[PDB]
Amino acid sequence: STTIQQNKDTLSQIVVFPTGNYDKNEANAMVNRLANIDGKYLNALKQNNLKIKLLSGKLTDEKEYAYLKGVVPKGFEGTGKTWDDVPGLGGSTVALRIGFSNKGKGHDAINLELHATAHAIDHIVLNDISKSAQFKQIFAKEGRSLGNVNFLGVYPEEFFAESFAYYYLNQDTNSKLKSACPQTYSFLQNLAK
Amino acid sequence: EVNPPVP
Ligand SMILES: [Zn+2]
Repeated sequence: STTIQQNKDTLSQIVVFPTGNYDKNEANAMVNRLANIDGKYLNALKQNNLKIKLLSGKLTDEKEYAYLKGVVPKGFEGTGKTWDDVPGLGGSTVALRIGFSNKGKGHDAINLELHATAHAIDHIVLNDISKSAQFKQIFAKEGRSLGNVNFLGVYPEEFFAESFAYYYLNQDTNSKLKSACPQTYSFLQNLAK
Repeated sequence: EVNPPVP
């Protein structure tokens, strides 16, 4: 409980809410789900001045992502979709559409904000650990055990991000990950030590 | 770096 509050406090210096009208209750719910992330990662994001930008509109309507208009994201070949239609982005920045957290809301991630923030943690905090030799070996074995195998089984950075999301969303997804991907589960456990 | 969610 005290740790939950600390993580929410840290997130108050990371999360940026949009200007104008937006769903305040859902944005709060999204912050609450992010507070389940281990505090070590959240503190590292804050220290790196990583902002989690919540959006009330399309990602590409933000000045800094306008360059992605019409661009097909990695792994989205054949979907008929471009960044204009994608509700979240993670990496050197994080941007998320409010209301699109759940699987099937324009994406098939277990949770939008956790998956996108995992990309930022991978890249900014852990220096692209998902491309390390260690994780590539884990990914070679377990990367096709969580579904969407033409995406999660092909890009180790996506397998990492989604496994991270399973680990931190709730107790049920945490248990599912341990059953399906035990070496990934232990890897993430040891990462958080 | 930019990465999308699962399609
Ligand atoms: Zn992704």
